[PDB]
Amino acid sequence: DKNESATINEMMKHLGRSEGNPVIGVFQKFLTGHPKGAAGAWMMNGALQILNSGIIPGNRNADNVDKILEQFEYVLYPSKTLKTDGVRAVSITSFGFGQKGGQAIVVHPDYLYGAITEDRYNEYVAKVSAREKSAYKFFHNGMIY
Amino acid sequence: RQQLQVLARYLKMDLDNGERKFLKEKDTVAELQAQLDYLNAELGEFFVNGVATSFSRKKARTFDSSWNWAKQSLLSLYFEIIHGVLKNVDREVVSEAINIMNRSNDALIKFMEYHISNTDETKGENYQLVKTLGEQLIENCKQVLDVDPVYKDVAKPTGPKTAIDKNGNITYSEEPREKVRKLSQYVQEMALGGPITKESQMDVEDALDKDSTKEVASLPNKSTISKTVSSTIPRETIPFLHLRKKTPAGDWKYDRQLSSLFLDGLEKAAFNGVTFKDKYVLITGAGKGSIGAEVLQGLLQGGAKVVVTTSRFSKQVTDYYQSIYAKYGAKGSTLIVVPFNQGSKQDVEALIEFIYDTEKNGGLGWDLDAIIPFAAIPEQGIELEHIDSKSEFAHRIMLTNILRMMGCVKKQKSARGIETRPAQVILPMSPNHGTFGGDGMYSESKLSLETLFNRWHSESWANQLTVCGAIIGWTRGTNNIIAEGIEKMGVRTFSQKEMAFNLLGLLTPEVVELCQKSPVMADLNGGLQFVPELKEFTAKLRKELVETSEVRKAVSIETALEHKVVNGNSADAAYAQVEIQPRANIQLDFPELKPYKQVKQIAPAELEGLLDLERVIVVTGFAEVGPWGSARTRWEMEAFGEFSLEGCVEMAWIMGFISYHNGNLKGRPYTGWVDSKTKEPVDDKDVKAKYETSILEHSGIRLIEPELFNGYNPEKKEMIQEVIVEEDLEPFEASKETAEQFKHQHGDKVDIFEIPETGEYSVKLLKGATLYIPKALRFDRLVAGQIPTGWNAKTYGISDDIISQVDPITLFVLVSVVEAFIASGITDPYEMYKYVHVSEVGNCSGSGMGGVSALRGMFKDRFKDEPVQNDILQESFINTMSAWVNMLLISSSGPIKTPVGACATSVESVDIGVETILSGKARICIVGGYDDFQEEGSFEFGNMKATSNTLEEFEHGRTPAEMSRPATTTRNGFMEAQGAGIQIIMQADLALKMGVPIYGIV
Amino acid sequence: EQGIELEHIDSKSEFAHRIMLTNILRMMGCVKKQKSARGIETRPAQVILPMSPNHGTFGGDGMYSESKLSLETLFNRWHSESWANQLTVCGAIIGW
Amino acid sequence: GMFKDRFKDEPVQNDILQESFINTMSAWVNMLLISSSGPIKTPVGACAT
Amino acid sequence: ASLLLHVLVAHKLKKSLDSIPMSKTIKDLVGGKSTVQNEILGDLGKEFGTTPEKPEETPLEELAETFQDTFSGALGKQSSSLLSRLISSKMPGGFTITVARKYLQTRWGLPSGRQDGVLLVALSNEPAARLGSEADAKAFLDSMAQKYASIVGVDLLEEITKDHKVLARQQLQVLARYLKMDLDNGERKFLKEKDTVAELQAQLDYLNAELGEFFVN
Amino acid sequence: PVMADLNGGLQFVPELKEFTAKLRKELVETSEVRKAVSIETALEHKVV
Repeated sequence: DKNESATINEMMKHLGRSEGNPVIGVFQKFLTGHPKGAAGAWMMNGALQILNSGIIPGNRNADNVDKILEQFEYVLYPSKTLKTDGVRAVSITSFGFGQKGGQAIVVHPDYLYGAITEDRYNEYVAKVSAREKSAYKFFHNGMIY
Repeated sequence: RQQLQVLARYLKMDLDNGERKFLKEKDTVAELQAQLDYLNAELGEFFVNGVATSFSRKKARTFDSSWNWAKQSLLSLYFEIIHGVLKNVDREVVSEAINIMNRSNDALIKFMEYHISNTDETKGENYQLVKTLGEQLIENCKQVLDVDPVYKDVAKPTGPKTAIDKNGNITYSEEPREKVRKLSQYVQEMALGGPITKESQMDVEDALDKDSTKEVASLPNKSTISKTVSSTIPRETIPFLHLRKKTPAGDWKYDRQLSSLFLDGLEKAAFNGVTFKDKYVLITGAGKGSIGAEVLQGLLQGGAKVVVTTSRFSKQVTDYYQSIYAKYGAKGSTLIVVPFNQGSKQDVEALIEFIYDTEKNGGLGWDLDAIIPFAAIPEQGIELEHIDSKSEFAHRIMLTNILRMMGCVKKQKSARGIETRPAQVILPMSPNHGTFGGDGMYSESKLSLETLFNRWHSESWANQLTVCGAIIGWTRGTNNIIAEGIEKMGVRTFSQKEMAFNLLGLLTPEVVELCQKSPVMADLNGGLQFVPELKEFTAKLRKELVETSEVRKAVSIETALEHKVVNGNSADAAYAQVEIQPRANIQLDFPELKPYKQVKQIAPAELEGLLDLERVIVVTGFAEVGPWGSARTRWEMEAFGEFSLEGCVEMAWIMGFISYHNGNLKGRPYTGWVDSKTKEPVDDKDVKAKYETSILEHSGIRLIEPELFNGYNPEKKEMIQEVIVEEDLEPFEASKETAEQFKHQHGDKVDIFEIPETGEYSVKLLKGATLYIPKALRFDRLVAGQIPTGWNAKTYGISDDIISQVDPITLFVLVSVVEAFIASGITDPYEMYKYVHVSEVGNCSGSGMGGVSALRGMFKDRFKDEPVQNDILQESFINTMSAWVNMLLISSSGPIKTPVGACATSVESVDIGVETILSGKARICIVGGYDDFQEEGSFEFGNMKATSNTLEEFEHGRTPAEMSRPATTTRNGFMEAQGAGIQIIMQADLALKMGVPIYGIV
Repeated sequence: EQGIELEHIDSKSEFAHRIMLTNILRMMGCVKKQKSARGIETRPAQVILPMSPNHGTFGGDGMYSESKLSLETLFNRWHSESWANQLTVCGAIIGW
Repeated sequence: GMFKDRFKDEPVQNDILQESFINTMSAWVNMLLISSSGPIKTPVGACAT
Repeated sequence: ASLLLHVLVAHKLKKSLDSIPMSKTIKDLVGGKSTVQNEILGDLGKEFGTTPEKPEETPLEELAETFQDTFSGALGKQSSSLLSRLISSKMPGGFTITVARKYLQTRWGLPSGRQDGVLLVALSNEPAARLGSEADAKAFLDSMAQKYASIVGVDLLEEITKDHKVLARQQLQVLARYLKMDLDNGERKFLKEKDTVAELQAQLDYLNAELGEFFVN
Repeated sequence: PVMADLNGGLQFVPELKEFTAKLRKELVETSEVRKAVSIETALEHKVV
């Protein structure tokens, strides 16, 4: 936890993160435990769900943030859920045994649709809508039966 | 039997010695059991049981980090105004302003500064508000920096309101007082008294419930007053709050001077607030919903360092205090929660020792400045002849041990030469000594306390403690129905925030020094003293109310039946309305697509057609199998903390509690949920009441359920030890094939011989041979994050043949690959092959170890000659999970690169996935990670000292749900779990063409 | 109890407080039940309470002052509860 | 050593778990020889890794 | 405290106590592997009880100083586990920690705490296989007590009846077997009452802790 | 309920604790000086 904070802090510090704008860190291992190889994926899910909901869940087991971590002025450790007016990008980072480090940056979907024609976008919304209906169909079938 | 005896004789061995010793212990048992029986006879169950110990040093929880909760506190007020939960009228924005100012950093400022200066006022009306308020707040914080934190209550003052229905429904509300708005106005009200206090023994218009931002700008400004509230006190009138002075005659009458000192203090505290910086306080009885917790909030707001005691020390209660601290924890404040039983002598002693003992020795290193012994037990319906075990115990908590507690801190201070730092003791006194019915022994406890007003002088602890007796008045909180009525006589009842303000006012420097000169007595009883025959008067109000309710409700229930008689029950039956009850509509929760007009506003117009969408990697679906269900239920619990209807119904389904049914249920036809155990019907709206309590107990991070792991029991871990047989074993029967396998192994050290009649052999292990004798080991890791109990690949629809053939981890993976395609609206995988070539759908999912279960069958279950499959080797491989996925579901000839990244295979998998698509090798591929939890896995992680020690976690008061706390002071090692999670990634261009959902951009 | 100040109150004083207060209550309570269980509504027993004029006036009473001051609640309990026909309270303030 | 040598209570290291991992070979390579902060993608391909 | 701290740190590192200078520190003896620093640290806790403030830096002769103050003739929890483990897997059939001391005392004249030194020196030199002969196990205890001899600086018929009594004892057992009579049931029951006693005695102890002698009596 | 003051006016003597204590000190001192002076004038006699 200390290392990771330090390292996230520094990548923000080096790149010019505005003083006063920390990254809001989530720590979902508090709820799920740590499933060695499944870790990154679970966090990748929660990241997608965060992007599309604007809700940043709270580390509900943060009774008290380690005083050491005060030095990392680019990190904010919430104990409660914040329903924001939007999240633009999440940063999933994970560290494994044997010097296995890794980061992933997930950007909000709506930035993609900016790079496409209106007629095309509209055509897409059409297909997606029809799928959703047919998938809701499928899902309640296979649940029930 | 005789051959035995004589032999024993020769051997000189006493065959009867066991029974001798046994019979003697049996005696000493009824003996002890006897004394215990008696002590119980004398003290009673309640006393003997209730007097057990509760305090341990390791269970103490300390709260420090105001520095962090302040950024949160503000970033929350901020989104809340933007979302219009707080509008500029609500007093909450003023309260929260006060708490933000109470934590000015050079750092908190740069926080608000960034966030406020970066809001687009343009965006909406709500956005201007946040920005204006924000800037105002930023200003104030700049001023309060380097300035003492203050306790200031801004809450809207309330009073009692009872109303009885026209149908005898008795209802109680707490209304705002017509003529009272500020705590400022409350002090004035107090000083004027009422007409009921006869003999003797300023307008500062508030922007209050009109414009919060304006009031917030006021906060930092110190109120100057010349018209001291004391001077409003009429001649020949005793204020509703007053101090008292002991006459040489010996009585405690009202002293106008002292009462002016006190009331003026209260006024000054309403306008400026009071600081409690540098004050160290012990407070017992401050549970939720009590005068305690309101006093505690106060102390913390003023920057006090406080120890709170709790009797019912729980996660539920730990969570309460973290909440309370993160809201009121001022700069320089600190809360310490310990479990405690004021009924135990040993706890009293243990507690205030832990308080005084140097940090090195495991202590707190403190020295108390205030003690507030409000701890108690409710005795009711106990009259003289009912006083027993409970009341005697109650009297112990409420008097004898309070004495013991003051006495304890006296010894500490004295043993340290601490002669110039008295601790103030706020005695919770009562105005009604056995005035009302059956107190039990309450009146007795509360009257005894009053001897300290003399003991202070007559004994020798006067420099260690000072006594401050508060006579607590009528206080309403979570029998208030008569509050409005008692008040109707010119007497005041109080809200808890009011009494807390009153009590807190005795901690102001002014009345503190007063105490140091000679014991202070404070009448915080709003004139109730004067209402005559208070018991009977009280009782009358209650009777008149209750009667009025019951006649009114009985008359209406009869006029209502008279109607059904005179006017038919079929004319009234078509006049009731029909309630509709909700059913669960689980949803796939695809993402929202805005109107294109709004879409093009997000990203720069230049972006249109700039990007090769064949090289934008996008996430199309995802799912998980884990401790908290699926991606749906887990997100629900993570983001909201409770399940919806769709939450429970899905959890109840995955966990196996309810099963769908459509057919005839004992005659009548049914279509819906059925309890799978009983086969009785269940309504969606009932699933919560019926199952959640248990659903919650059996998912998440909980104790390891051995049923879920082939019997792995951390407490009783199986192992064999090697031993050499010291003398020839007795022969046992065995097959020829088997006997030969033994002789092959042992040679000179075993004899096998054919039993000519049966054809089988006898096996006799000689001396010198090697034997494996099983034994058991107690292990430290008792908790894991396990898939909810009752999960079953069978219910997701997986064939029994696969269940058998495959390693559990493959089941996790299979179920999520399915659920992830569903999340992407791909219902038949082969639909990919409408858009893509067989060779361009890939699988880059990976595992850390995975196959951990087949590994064991190969290394251990073989070693025991236990039946194990001939291809467990297949299922141990990290990459046969992806193989079964392709062999059962996908049928691709795409890439198959499988990552071992240990605790990070899941991110590395995405890297590998992204690259494979960016090289043209695949256009769609499956990415993710998976791993299982098994016996040998958990043990070796424990051996690396990597996982949290559950025995130690317990020693610290940690529930299983609380043993995973990242970034925490007390983080202690990781919590292990099981499961899988995959996502589907794709070319942005393909996604658009297929028309699947797009959840994000990798 | 003598030479016992606040911080000395322990096993002895707690026991002493039991004899000198809690069990006196228990005793009045007991005869109340007897009388009542017999319909004895017209024969009160008079209780001469041994009261004190000096509540922790002097040095280390132990817990004596506390026991002797508690007794004084019976002057109100008599009225507020329901043993008034079984007991009457007569508080004597014993002098030097 | 982890599955069998433990089961016999035979003396076995406290981090045999380390060395069983498919990707700790590459880790010792980097820790003893190379010292890189480059990519570390480790394949399980069975007979064709 | 030197011989006990040495045997334990030379064991967790698997190199003879000559390879280890008590001059060095635990940080240097490890090299970098902090799992093995965490092990040597936690092992010394179960052993001496008192953790000095810099276990990982304070050198070995300087740690044996601090530990010697508070310890005396205690073979320790962690060392007592290591010696009964060395006796169980490496000593020939029947050769107990019991028998190995009665040999160290009979044939090499060693008292209680002196045979504690010979067992600790044999723990650092533990055979990587179980000894075969009881004479091989006797010869092993010989050279181990002479490696103790120059590390401490010191230099160096009823059995007929015993064979018969064994016989009778067995004649007893088999007879009891036939009789289906449980010879050990006395001690079973006894041990269970002995438990419930410390149990009650415990609660009584506490009630006295809370109420005090005067009150309880 | 009846309350009987059987305390013969002690109620009125002010600072009763300290007053009480003084009487005791004055007595005890007067005793000990008087007995110590006599025990010394008595040894002076055996000397002279």
